Amino acid sequence: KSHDVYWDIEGAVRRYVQPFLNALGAAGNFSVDSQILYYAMLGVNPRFDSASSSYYLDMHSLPHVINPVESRLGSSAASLYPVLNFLLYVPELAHSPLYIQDKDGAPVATNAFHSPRWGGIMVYNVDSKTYNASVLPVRVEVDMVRVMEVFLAQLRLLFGIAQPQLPPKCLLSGPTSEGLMTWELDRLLWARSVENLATATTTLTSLAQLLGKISNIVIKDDVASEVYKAVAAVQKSAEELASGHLASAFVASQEAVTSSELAFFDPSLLHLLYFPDDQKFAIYIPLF
Amino acid sequence: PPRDSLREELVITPLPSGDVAATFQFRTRWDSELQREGVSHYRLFPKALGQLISKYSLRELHLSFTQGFWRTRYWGPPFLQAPSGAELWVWFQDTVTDVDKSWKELSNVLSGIFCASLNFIDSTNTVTPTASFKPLGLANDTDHYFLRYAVLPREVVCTENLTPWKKLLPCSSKAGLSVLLKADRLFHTSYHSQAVHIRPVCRNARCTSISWELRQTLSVVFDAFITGQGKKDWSLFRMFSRTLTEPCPLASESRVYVDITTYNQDNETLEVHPPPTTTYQDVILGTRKTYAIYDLLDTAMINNSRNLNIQLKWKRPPENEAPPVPFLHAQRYVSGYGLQKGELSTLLYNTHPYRAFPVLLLDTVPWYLRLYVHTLTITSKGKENKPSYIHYQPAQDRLQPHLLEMLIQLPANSVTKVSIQFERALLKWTEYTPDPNHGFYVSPSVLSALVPSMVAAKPVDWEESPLFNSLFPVSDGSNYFVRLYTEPLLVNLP
Amino acid sequence: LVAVGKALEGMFRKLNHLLERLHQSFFLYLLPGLSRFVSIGLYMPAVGFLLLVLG
Amino acid sequence: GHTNNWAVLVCTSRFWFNYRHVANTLSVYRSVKRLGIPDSHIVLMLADDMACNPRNPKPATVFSHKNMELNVYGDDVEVDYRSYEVTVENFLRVLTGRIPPSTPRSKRLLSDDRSNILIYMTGHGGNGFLKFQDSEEITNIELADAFEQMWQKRRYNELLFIIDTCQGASMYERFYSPNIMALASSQVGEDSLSHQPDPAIGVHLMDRYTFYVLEFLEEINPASQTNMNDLFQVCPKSLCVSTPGHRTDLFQRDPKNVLITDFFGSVRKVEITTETIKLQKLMEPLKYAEQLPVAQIIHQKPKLKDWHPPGGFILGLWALIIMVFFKTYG
Amino acid sequence: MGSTMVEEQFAGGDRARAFARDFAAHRKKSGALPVAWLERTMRSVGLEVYTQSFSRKLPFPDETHERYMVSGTNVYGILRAPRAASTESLVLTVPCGSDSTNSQAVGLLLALAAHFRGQIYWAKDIVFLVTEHDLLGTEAWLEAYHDVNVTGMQSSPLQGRAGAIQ
Amino acid sequence: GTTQLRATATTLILCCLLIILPCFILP
Ligand SMILES: *NCCOP(=O)(O)OC[C@H]1O[C@H](O[C@@H]2[C@@H](OC[C@H]3O[C@H](O[C@H]4[C@H](O)[C@@H](N)[C@@H](O[C@@H]5[C@@H](O)[C@H](O)[C@@H](O)[C@@H](OC(=O)CCCCCCCCCCCCCCC)[C@H]5OP(=O)(O)OC[C@@H](COCCCCCCCCCCCCCCCCCC)OC(=O)CCC/C=C\C/C=C\C/C=C\C/C=C\CCCCC)O[C@@H]4CO)[C@@H](OP(=O)(O)OCCN)[C@@H](O)[C@@H]3O)O[C@H](COP(=O)(O)OCCN)[C@@H](O)[C@@H]2O)[C@@H](O)[C@@H](O)[C@@H]1O
Ligand SMILES: C[C@@H]1CC[C@@]2(OC1)O[C@H]1[C@@H](O)[C@H]3[C@@H]4CC[C@H]5C[C@@H](O[C@@H]6O[C@H](CO)[C@H](O[C@@H]7O[C@H](CO)[C@@H](O)[C@H](O[C@@H]8OC[C@@H](O)[C@H](O)[C@H]8O)[C@H]7O[C@@H]7O[C@H](CO)[C@H](O)[C@H](O[C@@H]8O[C@H](CO)[C@@H](O)[C@H](O)[C@H]8O)[C@H]7O)[C@H](O)[C@H]6O)[C@H](O)C[C@]5(C)[C@H]4CC[C@]3(C)[C@H]1[C@@H]2C
Ligand SMILES: CCCCCCCC/C=C\CCCCCCCC(=O)O[C@H](COC(=O)CCCCCCCCCCCCCCC)COP(=O)([O-])OCC[N+](C)(C)C
Ligand SMILES: CCCCCCCC/C=C\CCCCCCCC(=O)O[C@H](COC(=O)CCCCCCCCCCCCCCC)COP(=O)(O)OCCN
Ligand SMILES: CC(C)CCC[C@@H](C)[C@H]1CC[C@H]2[C@@H]3CC=C4C[C@@H](OC(=O)CCC(=O)O)CC[C@]4(C)[C@H]3CC[C@]12C
Ligand SMILES: *[C@@H]1O[C@H](CO)[C@@H](O[C@@H]2O[C@H](CO)[C@@H](O)[C@H](O)[C@H]2NC(C)=O)[C@H](O)[C@H]1NC(C)=O
Ligand SMILES: *[C@@H]1O[C@H](CO)[C@@H](O)[C@H](O)[C@H]1NC(C)=O
Ligand SMILES: *[C@@H]1O[C@H](CO)[C@@H](O)[C@H](O)[C@H]1NC(C)=O
Ligand SMILES: [Ca+2]
Ligand SMILES: [Mg+2]
Repeated sequence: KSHDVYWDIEGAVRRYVQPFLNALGAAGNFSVDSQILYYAMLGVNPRFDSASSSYYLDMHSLPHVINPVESRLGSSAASLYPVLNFLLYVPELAHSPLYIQDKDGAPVATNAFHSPRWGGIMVYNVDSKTYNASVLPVRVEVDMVRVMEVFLAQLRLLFGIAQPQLPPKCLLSGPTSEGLMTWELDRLLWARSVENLATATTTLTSLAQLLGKISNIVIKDDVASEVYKAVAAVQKSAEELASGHLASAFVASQEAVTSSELAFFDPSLLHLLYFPDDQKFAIYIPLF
Repeated sequence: PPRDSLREELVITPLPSGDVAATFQFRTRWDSELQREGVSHYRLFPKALGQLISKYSLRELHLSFTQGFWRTRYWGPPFLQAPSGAELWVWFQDTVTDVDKSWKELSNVLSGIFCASLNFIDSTNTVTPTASFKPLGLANDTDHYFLRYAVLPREVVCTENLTPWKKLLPCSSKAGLSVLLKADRLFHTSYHSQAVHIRPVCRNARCTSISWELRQTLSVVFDAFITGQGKKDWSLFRMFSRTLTEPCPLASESRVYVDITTYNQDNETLEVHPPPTTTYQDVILGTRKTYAIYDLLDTAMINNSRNLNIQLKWKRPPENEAPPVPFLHAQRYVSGYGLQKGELSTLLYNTHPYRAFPVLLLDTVPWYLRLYVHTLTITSKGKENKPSYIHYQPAQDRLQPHLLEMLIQLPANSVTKVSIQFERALLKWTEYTPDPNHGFYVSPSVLSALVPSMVAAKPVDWEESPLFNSLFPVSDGSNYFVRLYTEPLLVNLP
Repeated sequence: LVAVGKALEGMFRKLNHLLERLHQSFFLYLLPGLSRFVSIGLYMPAVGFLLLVLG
Repeated sequence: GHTNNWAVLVCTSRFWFNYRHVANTLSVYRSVKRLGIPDSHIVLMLADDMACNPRNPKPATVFSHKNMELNVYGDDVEVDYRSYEVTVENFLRVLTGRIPPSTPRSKRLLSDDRSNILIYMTGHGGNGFLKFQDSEEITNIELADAFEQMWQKRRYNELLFIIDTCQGASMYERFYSPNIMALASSQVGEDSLSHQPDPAIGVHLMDRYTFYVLEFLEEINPASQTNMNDLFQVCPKSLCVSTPGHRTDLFQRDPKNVLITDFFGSVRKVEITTETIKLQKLMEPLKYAEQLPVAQIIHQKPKLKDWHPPGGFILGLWALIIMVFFKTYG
Repeated sequence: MGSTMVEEQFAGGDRARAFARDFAAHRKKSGALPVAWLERTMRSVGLEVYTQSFSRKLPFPDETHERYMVSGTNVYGILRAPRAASTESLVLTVPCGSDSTNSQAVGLLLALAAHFRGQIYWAKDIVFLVTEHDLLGTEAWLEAYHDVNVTGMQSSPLQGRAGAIQ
Repeated sequence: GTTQLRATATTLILCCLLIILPCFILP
């Protein structure tokens, strides 16, 4: 009713998000989409101060912000890949000057926060120059560069890439256009390959132990083929990591993880419910 | 210039039996190429439903969750009718290859979206109509190889299904007519249907371009004895436990239509306590109907200083003033007794005094009710009737249901009986439902017809007409299309 | 008449509480009283003993 | 040391008179939703619908108290599995991850290694089995094996198996995987008993064990530091006629040091971001389809001709017959 | 049925008596089962009233019931269960015969129908059937309802059914 | 409470095995 928010999300994605994810695409495939959620309310009511005439979200109240909005966000039932939600919150006219405070109680410069493995939320306050007019709703054309800087920094922090730790008496180069330096991508790929190989090894060991312990698990030819592919891929990935080829090692580890997960989580493994062993005499005695 | 717009409306029609029926519609039209991958920025149009069109090659998607059965004879023709339980019929694009695989994937995704057990849609439920369920939007060609229709008659609809449905609207029950959707009041009804319709429509009057429309509808019928309890006075507050306060800011049109036509009185109208913004008359469902419009976007009607509570005075009309029975209605039942054999008999009533019109009967019977097509008899006025077009596919045990489509010509002022014999089948002890003595539901039959109209209807503009008048394409001025669904049938197996 | 109507209303409400056809209890029985019954497995010997004479 | 919480709430009763179990599951669902667990991390499985059951005197409402005080079935309930898809096989697939590939993300338990998982199961049980919809049973051995598979795949950090049924202690007699602590409403020889008979609604609203679990959880806030011992002491023999039981040998941590919030709630970790990335006219119109094209419908199917056997077939049959006739008659 | 309980709220004991007096007077006036009055009163109480006309010729005159050829009409109204499709049914029938009896039964049936009509907790349709010629009307109605011609009774086709009777 | 499906070993297996073995084989 009081805000008419228009954002050039298409141009922002084309100019910043897509080049960033093209740089970051060595770790996998990325899907980008946007939505405008009307009447989406933060759970906690901001606290008011009579002095600064602005409303605040205390640090202890931050964890409860992202739970109510997730219901409106949904479930994304189309795909099962991990989802990273980056919300841009425009405060209502009731608490228009909304500011997030840190532990020390000072306002956050970026006015945003991020949650591990979930995403980030940025509070977008609107300038009073737009409010100078008494007519409502006022047109809000958000600034995409300022929002996207925070969102891409949060993406980097979420994906494990942190601030480079300079050795003593060292000078690091300026940021690139994409925002990611290539050697950081190499570290991320090393970590991804190692984690994928460890996950595949654990999955295969658990599958073998499950087969040993439980004797009513059905192993189909497809499951056997996937297990063989996973074992071959794990051995190849270990060999290439020993050799030094990170791209081939990463591809082999990805294939190993995919094959091991397909083999272990096949619905065909669970075929029939348990038949009691203390009731088979009623099945075999009467005729045989 | 935004490329999408939202129109919402609520039509309140008093029924001939003294009940009051209210139908919500929230139409969102988008001028985007959702059929091709790349549309990733959603406003108004829900993202949850937008990505389906591109992910699975879709042309038209129709989903309905319904409680109760529309009593056509006593309630009059409906704007929109749906079978009991879940109903999902979809139209895949010609570019698709594995229609059944996309059907299964889409059914599971829709189950996840709407919190309904739509994963039970299998080959045993799915049918491919040959002449029924034509596309409801713009269609270059009609190849039924790309059509799938499934119905789950035992599916229930509750708040668990209404909340995802309400969360797909832009206002999301915070403003507009969506605030009237109270779960307690909506299910305290004789009829309740939640529908989601996706189809392509003309972008402009020239209709040279494709625009995508989403129509979310909710139809309820309030009983005169349960809700009224002898009050004999209707109101928005008395119906929804809530009064309208503000229109949806996103909507470019939010109006309330109240039917005020008196069929017996000489040009008189029903009484509405607040004066309507305007009065609109047009040929809806074959009869000249007068509507009172409450434009919620007008400050002179509703604003921040007052709420809107539309009060309508309606009681069951006397026998003399009762409207004539609709020209087409049907009932379905099971003939015989025991647990060995029976008959699925359908009665098709043509009440028109002198006009005979064709009808299209669609029957889908599960595999355990083995049908004998040589026993199919269609007797109208006591003599054999030969259907113009008959298509029958036999069921395969645990793999296919029976499908039987007929194009029957109903003679004027007659009742046509369509009966086919079946033998109940004994299943394995693990193939029964947890309640095996309750019975098995036979899916409701679908009746498509072009019912003649009392007066001729002028060509209508879908962008300048009420949303209840643009549900079905109109081809002839003197005929309108109705899709009746009969009652579900409960049969017991040995 | 109010008491009779209350009994009928209670009977019909409890019947409405049924979620499936009546398959429990028994269908073949003899009633030596309003609240007593004899099932088929307990009165069948009466006929069987008489048929043993014929056999 | 956990950072993730999941909850699977299962009602295994499929008839109207079993209103207690649906009310129990919905009450636990509301408790864990207040305590901060997202609905996307809750796999709520209800065997039957009671809110919109046609026999419900108050439609679209499930009530927890005798005088219609609290409606657990509100307006933000997410029922993932309902009606006939709540079965033993489906529950085992949800637990062990061996779910059909087309199952949406809503109906999956995507729990990691660091995840504490709460399993609430109410229904009709017996000596070592819990009946699912009065047609199938999940034995203690089957549940133990499923939890063992979950442990070997390392998909739960710690598991809290709450069961509200007759002879509820018999279900966890065969548990052998570590980091599992189980709660029962009754011992192996006792029976779970109902609570709050409501004539107006017409059924029994809730069970004593779950009612008092809710009552104990109504005093629980995110700041609450209540240990699992106080949960073990809820509903003594004075109130619950059956005596509740538990096992904690499999759990590797002392229950006095385990907070109830660790299983019944999740608070999100929030980090203030202080970093920036420093960016720089078709002539032919379109037409709607005709809804009932009778003329096209009649002629789309080719003319029906009466079936007759092939001339080649009848000729071959007669040739064989006459060949045999001559081979017999000379 | 054993794990549930019901709180009866039937208070229409005077409506039943008034209906009984009206039905008795109209039956006396008509000389048979009053069809018009029954169909008007069922509409008034809110049922979905129907009428079936049956006929039969007995093999020989029946001295006890004083009938040779029997012609009658069955009046029944269906209480369509809200919140459910017409799939199940419960029948409350009054066997009415030419004996100046069961008027109180008819009145109580109509009062029960009036009480039941305003409720929402019905999962099954309720059929309030007022037969004619004692069990002959019941047999004709059942044969027509199930579409089985077991005894050779003649009857008009049924126009309204309430699903599978339970 | 309820009853799981359990075989009636004493009632039926013994009867239907002693109807075969002593009737035909052993004596
Ligand atoms: N909260 C808490 C809760 O509670 P609680 O606490 O827990 O508690 C409660 C609970 O409870 C419950 O409980 C449970 C339940 O249950 C329920 C259920 O239900 C159901 O079930 C049911 C059913 O239905 C029914 N049916 C029944 O059935 C039965 C069964 O089951 C059983 O098992 C049994 O009984 C059966 O039977 C049997 O088995 C039999 C067999 C054995 C024996 C055999 C024999 C041997 C041999 C013989 C002899 C030898 C030979 C030689 C000689 C010489 C069954 O029964 P029935 O069916 O009824 O029937 C029987 C039969 C039939 O019949 C027969 C007869 C025949 C005819 C005739 C014959 C022929 C004759 C010939 C002629 C003569 C000749 C002449 C010559 C001479 C000349 C001069 C010389 O059957 C059979 O099989 C039989 C057999 C056959 C055999 C053989 C053949 C014949 C003959 C031979 C002989 C002789 C001849 C020759 C010669 C002679 C002479 C010569 C000189 C030398 O059962 C039940 C009941 O019980 C179900 O469910 P439903 O619903 O259905 O479904 C569900 C799912 N879906 C189940 O499951 C359930 O469980 O409850 C109860 C109660 O109920 P009631 O209702 O009340 O009751 C009813 C009754 N009816 C209880 O009990 C229980 O426990 C629980 O569970 C819960 O629920 C609750 O909760
Ligand atoms: C002589 C010539 C030759 C031919 C012939 O004649 C001519 O020979 C004759 C002769 O040969 C006949 C046979 C003789 C032997 C007969 C055996 C008989 O079975 C026994 O029948 C008994 C009858 O009193 C008991 O069964 C009870 O039967 C009642 C009805 O009559 C039920 O009402 C009750 O069950 C009810 O269940 C619900 C509870 O709430 C109630 O309180 C309880 O009353 C049953 O009893 C139940 O029977 C069950 C078995 O079916 C369980 O045993 C159960 O026990 C419960 O078990 C629980 C754990 O599982 C426990 O927790 C609980 O406390 C217990 O109560 C037990 O209550 C008993 O029981 C059961 O065995 C069977 O019916 C018929 C039978 C074959 C006969 C058939 C006909 C014949 C061939 C005749 C035939 C013509
Ligand atoms: C109609 C005429 C047609 C004729 C056609 C004939 C064709 C068929 C003829 C013969 C088929 C033989 C079937 C039975 C053989 C062994 C079955 C068995 O005991 O399974 C035990 C059950 O445990 C128990 O409960 C045992 C209690 C009683 C055992 C009965 C003894 C019968 C042995 C002799 C019978 C006769 C054999 C030789 C006879 C000299 C243990 O087995 P299991 O591991 O639990 O089961 C898992 C199955 N896999 C995974 C192992 C595969
Ligand atoms: C001489 C020429 C022919 C003579 C006889 C011909 C005609 C005989 C035909 C029918 C007579 C057989 C009677 C049927 C027996 C029915 C009993 C029965 O079904 O009981 C049921 C249970 O039965 C059983 O458990 C097993 C029954 C085995 C029956 C075996 C004996 C039957 C016939 C034997 C001989 C009959 C007479 C012979 C004399 C010549 C139901 O039990 P319940 O009481 O409801 O439950 C209580 C707790 N369980
Ligand atoms: C011409 C005449 C001689 C016919 C001979 C009669 C027999 C056929 C009868 C006489 C005694 C009967 C038996 C009496 C007792 C029992 C126990 C009964 O088992 C139970 O107690 C029920 C168990 C259950 O319900 O699971 C099963 C039938 C049986 C074997 C009966 C089978 C039929 C028998 C052998
Ligand atoms: C049941 O069958 C009987 C006999 O087959 C039918 O009786 C005939 O009814 C017609 C009118 O429909 C009369 O013209 C005949 O004279 C009757 N014949 C006899 C022998 O009675 C009866 O109509 C059938 N009932 C139904 C409902 O179909
Ligand atoms: C990313 O997408 C491309 C094109 O759809 C596909 O070829 C590629 O395999 C995908 N990457 C992975 C890791 O699946
Ligand atoms: C609109 O607001 C004005 C100012 O409060 C009020 O006077 C007027 O009555 C309102 N409109 C209607 C239709 O009441
Ligand atoms: Ca969920
Ligand atoms: Mg039963």
